[PDB]
Amino acid sequence: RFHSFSFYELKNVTNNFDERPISVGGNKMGEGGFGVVYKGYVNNTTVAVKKLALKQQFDQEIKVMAKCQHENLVELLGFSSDGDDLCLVYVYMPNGSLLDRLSCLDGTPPLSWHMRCKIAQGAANGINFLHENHHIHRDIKSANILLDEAFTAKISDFGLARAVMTSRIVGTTAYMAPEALRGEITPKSDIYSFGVVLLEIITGLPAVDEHREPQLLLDIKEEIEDEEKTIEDYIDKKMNDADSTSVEAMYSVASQCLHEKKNKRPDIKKVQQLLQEMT
Ligand SMILES: CN1C(=O)C[C@H]2CN([C@H]3CC[C@H](Nc4ncnc5[nH]cc(C6CCOCC6)c45)CC3)CC[C@H]21
Repeated sequence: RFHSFSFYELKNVTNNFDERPISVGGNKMGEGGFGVVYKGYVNNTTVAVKKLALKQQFDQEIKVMAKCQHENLVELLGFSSDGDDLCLVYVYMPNGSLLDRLSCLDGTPPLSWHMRCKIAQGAANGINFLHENHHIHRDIKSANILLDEAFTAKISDFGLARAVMTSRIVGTTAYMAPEALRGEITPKSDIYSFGVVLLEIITGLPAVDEHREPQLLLDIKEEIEDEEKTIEDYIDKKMNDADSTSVEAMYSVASQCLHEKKNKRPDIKKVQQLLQEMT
């Protein structure tokens, strides 16, 4: 079960939803398309409060969280629905997202290859649990992979999760599978998106960068296949412990995940198997 918070409780613990960033002495941690994330303090314990700015995504997040409890899934502590505002309270992840850590945001040291392998395994275990419980994430990306006090990967944002076609195409363009951009809902789309995440882990480069050539990361797969370059040329230079064999092993998994034809992609159980064999 989850704790039922009144809107006034979350108003006070976030210092009246202090929209200034943490760095300037505020409570704002960041923002997405569905809401602003604030740092909160409840009984000497730190929390993450997402104020939604939509009701179906609130209900879906609570529904999926109540059904799915796992080491590699972020934990929901509570919620608020009494006001005209909808809030979701989560366990605070001291090491933020995988995207922020790969970009060494706010002076954090680069993640070692060893830590990156454990994160990839953890994230695959998280997706596996969701698929075993007949749930499709629909928005797998490095920004949706959180890191706890031990750098354990925790898949987040189950607002777009589904228990097939759609008229409302949702997700992050740079990570989305071709059929997902076409309106299809399949667990194979989650596999493709995980393949993009694996490329981000190897390269330390975001999936999309408008001031970069090529703009999209999944295009490096084409340069490697056409023998124009190798994965060795793209290995994150911010690592000192990356070995050619295990990097090529993770790239092989990423390449299999990134097959344009959804039926040629491996299932999450096979992805999990190949990532364990890698280490
Ligand atoms: C502008 N920026 C900054 O000032 C710094 C930097 C951080 N930003 C993100 C903001 C949201 C955050 N999320 C969480 N951080 C800690 N503990 C958590 N527990 C549960 C969550 C989520 C919240 C959303 O719903 C799903 C569960 C969470 C991840 C980092 C990225 C951009 C950068």
